[PDB]
Amino acid sequence: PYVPMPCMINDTHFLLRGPFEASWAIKLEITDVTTLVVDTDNVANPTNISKCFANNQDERLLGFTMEWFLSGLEHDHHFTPQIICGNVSKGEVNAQVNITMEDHCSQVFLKMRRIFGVFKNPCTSHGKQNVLISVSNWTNQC
Ligand SMILES: *[C@@H]1O[C@H](CO)[C@@H](O[C@@H]2O[C@H](CO)[C@@H](O)[C@H](O)[C@H]2NC(C)=O)[C@H](O)[C@H]1NC(C)=O
Ligand SMILES: *[C@@H]1O[C@H](CO)[C@@H](O[C@@H]2O[C@H](CO)[C@@H](O)[C@H](O)[C@H]2NC(C)=O)[C@H](O)[C@H]1NC(C)=O
Ligand SMILES: [Sm+3]
Ligand SMILES: [Sm+3]
Ligand SMILES: [Sm+3]
Repeated sequence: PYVPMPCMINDTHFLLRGPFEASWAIKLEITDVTTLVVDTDNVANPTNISKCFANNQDERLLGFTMEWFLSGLEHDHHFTPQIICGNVSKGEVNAQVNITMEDHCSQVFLKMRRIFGVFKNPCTSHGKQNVLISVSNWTNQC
């Protein structure tokens, strides 16, 4: 009752409400579109992941909600999908994670299945596919 609240809009779209009935939620979209590109300072990793969400001081529990979400997968050095931080100042998502690799994808699905419940396995999809991560308002969608 005081922990992050998972919400599954549909197979592609997921929300994770912040603790204590937070007005915000970490949004996750599974998509085959890439909106971000590698730069010197924009690339992060699951241990670096907390760094991508530096925009807002108002909602400080965002970084915790992420370490909670990674489920200790930053400690699995075989879990190494490409993560690219986004420049929110220029209207782009906080991070895109390339989950095209099959073992990363099955390892991401297994974590999201226990969290969000059963939904369609995106690893059956072919070719490029990403998880896009950004912040949104919570509107009691679930
Ligand atoms: C899951 O729900 C989202 C919205 O909650 C749908 O997003 C729409 O996606 C279509 C493209 O397929 C766009 O044309 C719409 O503008 C989007 N609407 C919104 C509100 O984002 C998404 O389509 C749904 N998933 C599926 C498979 O239909
Ligand atoms: C977290 O990411 C930063 C950049 O986003 C990494 O910084 C550089 O990473 C490259 C290769 O990843 C190294 O060759 C540089 O020496 C790093 N520079 C600095 C100042 O760190 C950073 O290493 C990552 N954190 C890690 C790997 O613990
Ligand atoms: Sm803010
Ligand atoms: Sm907060
Ligand atoms: Sm090893």
